Parts: sequence; structure tokens; C-alpha cells
Amino acid sequence: TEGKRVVVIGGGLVGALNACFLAKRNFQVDVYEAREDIRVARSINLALSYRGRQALKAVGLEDQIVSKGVPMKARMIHSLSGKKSAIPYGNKSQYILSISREKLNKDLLTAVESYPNAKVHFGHKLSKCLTMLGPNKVPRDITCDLIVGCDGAYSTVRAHLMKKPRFDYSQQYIPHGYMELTIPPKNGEYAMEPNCLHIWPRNAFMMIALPNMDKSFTCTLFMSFEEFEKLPTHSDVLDFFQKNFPDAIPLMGEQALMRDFFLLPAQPMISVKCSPFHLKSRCVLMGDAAHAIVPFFGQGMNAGFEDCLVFDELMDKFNNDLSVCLPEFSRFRIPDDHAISDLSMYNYIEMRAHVNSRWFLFQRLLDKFLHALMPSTFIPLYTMVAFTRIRYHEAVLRWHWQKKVINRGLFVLGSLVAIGSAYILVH
Amino acid sequence: TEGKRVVVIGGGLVGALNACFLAKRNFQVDVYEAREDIRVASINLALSYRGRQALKAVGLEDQIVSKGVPMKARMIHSLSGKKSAIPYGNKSQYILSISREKLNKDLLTAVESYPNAKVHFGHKLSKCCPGILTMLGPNKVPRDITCDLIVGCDGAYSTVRAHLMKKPRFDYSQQYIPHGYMELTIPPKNGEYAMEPNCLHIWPRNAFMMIALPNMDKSFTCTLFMSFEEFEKLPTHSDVLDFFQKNFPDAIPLMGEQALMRDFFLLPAQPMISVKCSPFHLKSRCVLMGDAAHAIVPFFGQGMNAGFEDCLVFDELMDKFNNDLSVCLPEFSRFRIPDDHAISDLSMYNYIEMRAHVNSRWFLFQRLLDKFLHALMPSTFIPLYTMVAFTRIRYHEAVLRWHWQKKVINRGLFVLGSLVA
Ligand SMILES: Cc1cc2nc3c(=O)[nH]c(=O)nc-3n(C[C@H](O)[C@H](O)[C@H](O)COP(=O)(O)OP(=O)(O)OC[C@H]3O[C@@H](n4cnc5c(N)ncnc54)[C@H](O)[C@@H]3O)c2cc1C
Ligand SMILES: Cc1cc2nc3c(=O)[nH]c(=O)nc-3n(C[C@H](O)[C@H](O)[C@H](O)COP(=O)(O)OP(=O)(O)OC[C@H]3O[C@@H](n4cnc5c(N)ncnc54)[C@H](O)[C@@H]3O)c2cc1C
Ligand SMILES: Cc1cnn(-c2ccc(OCc3ccccc3)c(C(=O)O)c2)c1-c1ccc(Cl)c(F)c1
Ligand SMILES: Cc1cnn(-c2ccc(OCc3ccccc3)c(C(=O)O)c2)c1-c1ccc(Cl)c(F)c1
Ligand SMILES: [Cl-]
Ligand SMILES: [Cl-]
Repeated sequence: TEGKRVVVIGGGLVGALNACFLAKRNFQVDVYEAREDIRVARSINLALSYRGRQALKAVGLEDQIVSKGVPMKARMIHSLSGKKSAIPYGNKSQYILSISREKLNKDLLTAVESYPNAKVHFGHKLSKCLTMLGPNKVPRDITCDLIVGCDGAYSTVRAHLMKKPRFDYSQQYIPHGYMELTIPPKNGEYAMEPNCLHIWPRNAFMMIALPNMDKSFTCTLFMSFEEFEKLPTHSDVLDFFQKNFPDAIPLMGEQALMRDFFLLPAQPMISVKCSPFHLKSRCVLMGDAAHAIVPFFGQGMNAGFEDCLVFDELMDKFNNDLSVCLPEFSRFRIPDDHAISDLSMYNYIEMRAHVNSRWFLFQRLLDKFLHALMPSTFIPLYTMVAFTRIRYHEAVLRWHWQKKVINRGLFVLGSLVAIGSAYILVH
Repeated sequence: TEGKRVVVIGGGLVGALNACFLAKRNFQVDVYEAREDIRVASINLALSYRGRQALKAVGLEDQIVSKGVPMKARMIHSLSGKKSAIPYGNKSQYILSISREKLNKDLLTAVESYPNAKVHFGHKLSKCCPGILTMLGPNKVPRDITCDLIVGCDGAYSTVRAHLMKKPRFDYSQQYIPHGYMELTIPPKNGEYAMEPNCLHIWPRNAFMMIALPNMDKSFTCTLFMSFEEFEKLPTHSDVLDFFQKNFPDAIPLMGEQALMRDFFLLPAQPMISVKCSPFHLKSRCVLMGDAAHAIVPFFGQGMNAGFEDCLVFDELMDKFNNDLSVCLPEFSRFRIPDDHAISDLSMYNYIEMRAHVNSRWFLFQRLLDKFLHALMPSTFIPLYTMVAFTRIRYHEAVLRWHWQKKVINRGLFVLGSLVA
């Protein structure tokens, strides 16, 4: 109904979005956010794709968000040799796009408040369920028909649910860390091709850069905390970059590279899985609180946004019965949120075994070959996760099946070539 | 050295054992047990080489071994009534049945045998730090207390580990498997053991499994494993009987025809939880052992055994490195995590395998096969159960050797098979 009351823990990306969806069902939605309001007072800028945009569209916020973001119509792949090689993102209609964490969070919090039946309570944190006010130890919690945990990867709500029975949970800090470095404008234009995801794929080290609107790119650098150990000196940084990423040094400030590198230390990436996502129609997790995935497919925000949407579809489908919706969310969504978590991890692993200048290209071009050969039966993985709402686990199934039929189908051509050689050679 | 204070959280199997080991190198050791003294106020488990070696280290092997029943073989109850006994590898090598309780009581008492040790019953813990907050006999008496070492031996649901979990770079995972477990008892018949008293008795259905271990009165205690699902489908005495008739037909005579009823409805199926984490320490002030560090699913009889080996390996390190906890805590994590993850894995593998590929028969084949090849090549092939039960081959190496073996067999006999045919 309308006059049930729901509290959203977290005024983040997902928290805000959810509060919009819920406000839009005429719920009374109170959003509690630890930090002070970011419009007055982790990733700097992220990749927004079909799934997230479809969630944004259900609240009539897609157009606003899309207008502040720069399109990425292709990958641009920076070889060690200096060779820049550019592969488009699937079809001509499909592109991912680069937006800013904060512009996104800000517009969303504003959208939250635009619903008169919704408040957002900045400077409120949470200890048990016990929300704090402005002054700490002002424990003035207050009850609700739904508590929605959108408190992110280090989730308080999840922490309570983890103590409950038959709750599987896991948390892995991976070997690599990330740190942000910014490419500026060169004479007031973009120093690189600005409608491209820029990748510098080495194996143990990888860099990406995503265009902003002030004509800059922000780059994240990934490498094992091991190598972060090995560059304590400005000379080392320089030497490293000269070795592994030659064309960055000119692109980035040669000297600002050193201010920005040592500005604060490499960030850890956590992976948390859990099951199930809910508790007896009084409590549910969503986004990074439910799944926190290593940032290796551009899908963490997209998936958490999609949680919000999938929920909202179940609230339509089951006329707002939380006792139905909460177990159904967990049944329907956990497979997918786990599968994207796996995809993300697979990718990260793959990217340290073998992706160099060269492999990236072969892998994608081969993918493009086979789609062009046999559409629809082969759709590349990237297309499936980035440009559709095919369920993630299904996309994994299809992606395995496809790889099975490419391997089996290659074998017979290899062997028919192998008999064809000998028969034409003898006679 | 003598000046150092240590607290052991939990006065369980591992906690009490560790407290001995520590007391025995002159620490000031205080054990804090949330329960009341079980000596005044898994019922029974499978002791083996690893545990016995740790027990030996502290002068308590003999005391414990006196009160247990040797199980010199497996005894396999097939659905038809057939009962095949496969021996444990060697006449010297047997596993033995003991009580959780008697074991826990003798260790508590041995802890108290040392003048520099105290155990503090009815004391629970709230919060700790690298200053801890233990509860008194009266709830809400939160007195602080300090120490040079805090050893988390507080079990599968470990308070101390909950604190480590919050710290950075700390990997942790919990998984409750589908099956729970229930204890049942085969009494004595006419004052004697109702079955061969020196076997581990196994009834391997797939979705349902059951084992039985002798006690010293002339009974066996059984554990029944099945999916919590099936447990839900047996609410009445009739259903339990009707089930037992289907899956474990020889039991209804063996077990009290209605002792079964008393015991099955005595209290609900208990869940089995796998927990894994890394690392096992926090920078020389704090260390996890036994189930706090590794709760494994109970399908290799190794849980207590590994936890006891933890205590032994810590002692070995404290010897090697002259009691430097700055060195031993990281070295413990470094040396022991691979092994303690390995046995966790072995345990779970075993448990999945026992839901698909062991009916009555595969158990015999697999074991007999394995026995054949040991006899053929006593050094290059040692069977799995022998390596875990009867040696201190490190768990991870045992899994290596084991995989290697499986490969040389698969390759070598696929060579005989495919080439000569
Ligand atoms: C390096 C990196 C790159 C990434 N790149 C991409 C990308 O390209 N594309 C993409 O889709 N995703 C990306 N992601 C994923 C994305 O950052 C997250 O998935 C997304 O922020 C999840 O939103 P959320 O609201 O669940 O968590 P958050 O956005 O972190 O929000 C959590 C909010 O809850 C608040 N909070 C925490 N605790 C409490 C409490 N006790 N009480 C009240 N409030 C609390 C916090 O203050 C915060 O505002 C990336 C992540 C990283 C780390
Ligand atoms: C069905 C089953 C069969 C098993 N069979 C075998 C087998 O055949 N062989 C084998 O080797 N192992 C077996 N195990 C494993 C064995 O039971 C455990 O390995 C062993 O009990 C772990 O010892 P521990 O001292 O770490 O944990 P526990 O023995 O559980 O000790 C934890 C202790 O700490 C106390 N405590 C907990 N929290 C606090 C707190 N906050 N403050 C103070 N005190 C606290 C608890 O009261 C308890 O006494 C089996 C387990 C199960 C469930
Ligand atoms: C932020 C964002 C948005 N999309 N992607 C992304 C991720 C992975 C991809 O596959 C890599 C691969 C191709 C072929 C073989 C193995 C791996 C592709 C792709 O297909 O272009 C695109 C990222 C991203 C994030 C971090 C790193 Cl390190 C990175 F390279 C890219
Ligand atoms: C308490 C205790 C002590 N040892 N074991 C044990 C465990 C596993 C074993 O391997 C099984 C297997 C044999 C052959 C092939 C696959 C698997 C063997 C063995 O080889 O005898 C013995 C148990 C135990 C615990 C739970 C169950 Cl369910 C169980 F059956 C026995
Ligand atoms: Cl991500
Ligand atoms: Cl066990």
C-alpha cells in the first residue's frame, strides 16, 4: 500500500535510486546517510550501461544522467610499442558511457527529495537494529515496515543479517589494489580520443582511463600490492612507467604523476558474496551491501541499480506483498548478482595471466568474427552484460555454451584440415 | 618466559589443550569458559595420530587413550543386510572412539594440574583489543582485563574471530551446508555390544548417511546426517520408523525400537557450518586456533585432530623461535593455514562425494583398490586415509601426493587400457 514506512540505510548511488523507486510507489521513505550532504559539503567516475540506464529510466532520471556523461563508443587499446588499436563496442547503437560518481549521487539525492513523501537524513549513522543523529550517542532509532540496506560494501545491515541462521557469507581482499591518476587537457582539448574506453592492458599491471567533461580523463591503475611496495621513490615510479606504460608520461603531467601517485596509498578491492539477501519480509540488502564485486567489468553500479529495478518489477508483479517480494528477490536475483561477481573475478584473473597489447585484440576481434558469422547464436560476452538485461547467470551459461561450440566446431575444422593436407599431399 | 600473561578464550577441546601446552612453558595462563564447569554441572569422536601426537606432547595421550575404544576397521552396512569389514591400513594403525565430554574434562583437569594456570568458568567475552571485556558469573558485570596474548579457542562461532574479521586484509567465509545432524544411540543387547565393537560403522546411503562409534559401556553412539529438507518430512514417530525401515532397515533392531523415538525427537537437527579464514593472527597480540580458525564439516573425523595439531605446531614454533610471539604468530599463519585449509577442503570434498558416489558398494571398491596399490608399491602409493589418520604428512602435501597418485594411476592405467587395447 501507500502508508507503510521504509528506511533506506545509505544515501549512496543505490540507496538514493531505491528511495526514488519506493517514493514513486507512495511509500514513506526515510533515507539515513552517514556522511554530510555532498551537494553542500571510491571511484571518481564510472561506466554506465544498459542495465543501470534501464533502472534510471524507470524513475525518469536516465535523460538527466546521460546528458552529463561522455559516450564511449569503443575500446582504445594502448600497446607497449605505442600502437593505439581501436575496437568498437558491439553494434553502432550500443555504447557504454562515462559519468561521475558525484554528479550521479547528487542528482539522485535531489531526485529523492523531489518526492514530498521522502526525506533524507544526512549525518545519520547506524550501530544495531539504532540510527545516530547529528550528535553521536543521540540514539534515537525509529521503526518501519521495511529496512533496506544500501550501506555499501562494508555494510552494517549485512553485519546483523550475517549473525542470523542459514546465512552464507564470504569476503576476499584480492592481490591487487587501485589508485587514481588524471590525464589533463592538452591545450584545452582532450589529450586522447575522447569517445573511447582507454585500456593499457599489461598482465600484472593494467590501466584504464575514462573521459570527463572538463577535457580530462581519469585513470585508475591496477597492480599487485607487491609492486606498490617496489615503487617508494619518484625515480622508481618514473622507471616503472617508462618500462610498462610509455605513452602515459607525456599524456599525464610528468611531475603531477608524482604528486598524484604518492597522494594517498593504493586502495584494496574487496569481494563480498552473501546469501540470501533478505530476512522474513522486514529486511533486504541491495547493491554493494548485497554484493561487492572487484571492479573488472564496469558493472557494480549497473548491477546494484538493476537490483532496484528487479525489485520494483516484483512489487508490480506481486501487488506490493513484501512477504512475497523479499523471498523472490533473493531467489531471482542472487543467481545473477553471484554470476556478475564471478564474471568480474574471472576477468580480473584472466587479466593477470595473459592480456597484453596483443591478446585483447585477438580475443575481441575473434568475438566480432563469430557474431558476424553466426548472429544470433553467438553474441559476445561484453555485448550480453553491457548492452542487454539477459540475466547474468544465463549470460554465463550462453557464454560457456558458445565457447563449447567454438571449441568443438574448431576441432572438426582442424581435423578436416589435418586429413585434407595428407590426402592432397599423397594424391 | 615467566613474566608474560596470556588469556585463552574458551575452555573447550582446543582451548584446554592449548592452555596446557602454554602453562607447560611457564606462561601465566587464564582460560575463560562461557559454560559452567562441565565436570560438576558429537557426543563422541574419532581420535587419531595428529591429535594423539599433541596429546603426547603434554603428557596426556595415555590418560585419554585408556578411556577410548579402538576402531580397527570400517564396517559397512549395505542396504541388503550385508556387512563388509575393511581394515584400517595396518595392525598398528587404528583410529579410536572417545567422548567429547570425558576428553574435555580430563583436559580441564590437566589445565588445573599446573599452578600457573587458572580456568574461569561461567565467564563469557564481549569485546577485545590489541584490554578485553569478559563477563562475570553475574551478567552485566563487565570487568576489563589485560594480557600479552589472547588465544581465540571459542569455537566455530567465535567472538574473538568476529573482531579480527573487522580488520583489514582479512579473508573470511562461512557456508552452512544443506545437511544437519542428529545423535542416536544403539544400546547394549543383553549387556553386550550390539555389533562389532572395534569398527567404525558406516551406513552410506547418499542423501542420508549414518555412522556409529562404540562407547565403553556397551553402546554405540550414532550420528545421522540428512538434508534439513528430509528432517522436516518426519514429524511423527510413524514417519521416522517408516523412514528407518526404508533407508536403515537393520537399525530398528540394533537401536532401541523406541529409544530411536526418544532420541530422534529429543532436540532438533543441528546445522553444520564450514568456516575458513586468513590469516590466523593479529600482529603478535592475538591468534585463532581450532574451530575459531577452521570449522570443517564433520566428514573426515579430523576436526578436533587438526585443532590439536594447531596447538602442537604452535609449540614447535615457540621452541624453534625461543618464545617470540612476534615471530610465532605470523609463522603459525604461514605454516598452518595451507594445511588447515587443505583438511577443510578434504572434508567437504568427502562430504559431496558421499552424496553422489558412495552407496553401499563404491566404498569397498575404492578402499580395496587403494589397498592393492599400497601393497604393490608401499612407498610411491600411500592411501589417503592412512596419510591423514596415521601420519603427520602435512595436509596440503597429503592432498598433493593424493592428486599426484590419482594422476599417475589415471595416466598409467589409461596407458595399459588404451594402448594394449
Ligand atoms: C575502483 C572502482 C571502480 C568502479 N567502477 C565502476 C564502473 O565503471 N561502473 C560501475 O557500474 N560500477 C563501478 N564500480 C562500482 C560502484 O562504485 C559501486 O557498485 C556503487 O557505488 C554501489 O553503490 P552503493 O550505494 O551500493 O554503495 P556506495 O555507492 O558506496 O554507497 C554506500 C553509502 O552508504 C553510506 N553508509 C555506509 N555505512 C553507513 C551507515 N552505517 N549508516 C548510514 N549510511 C552508511 C555511505 O556513506 C555511502 O554513501 C566501481 C567501484 C570501484 C571501487
Ligand atoms: C557431528 C560432529 C562430529 C565430529 N567428529 C569428529 C571426529 O570424529 N574427530 C575429530 O577429530 N573431530 C570431530 N569433530 C570436530 C570437533 O567437535 C571440534 O573440532 C572441536 O570441538 C573443536 O574444538 P574447539 O575447542 O576449537 O571448539 P569447542 O570444543 O566448540 O570449544 C569452544 C568453547 O569455547 C566456549 N566459548 C565460545 N564462545 C565463547 C566466549 N565468547 N567467551 C568464552 N567462552 C566461549 C564454548 O562454550 C566452548 O566450550 C566433530 C564435530 C561434529 C559437529
Ligand atoms: C570500467 C570498465 C568498463 N568496461 N570495462 C571492461 C572490462 C573488461 C573488458 O574485457 C577485458 C578482457 C578482454 C578479453 C580478454 C580478457 C579480458 C572490457 C572489454 O571487453 O572492453 C571492458 C572496464 C574495465 C575495468 C577494468 C579494466 Cl582493467 C579493464 F580493462 C576494463
Ligand atoms: C567419524 C569419522 C572418522 N573417519 N571417518 C571417515 C570419513 C570418511 C572416510 O572416507 C569415506 C570415503 C571412503 C571411500 C570413498 C569416499 C569416501 C572414512 C573411511 O575411509 O573410512 C572414514 C569418519 C566419518 C565421518 C562422517 C561420515 Cl559420513 C563417515 F562415513 C565417516
Ligand atoms: Cl565494478
Ligand atoms: Cl570433523
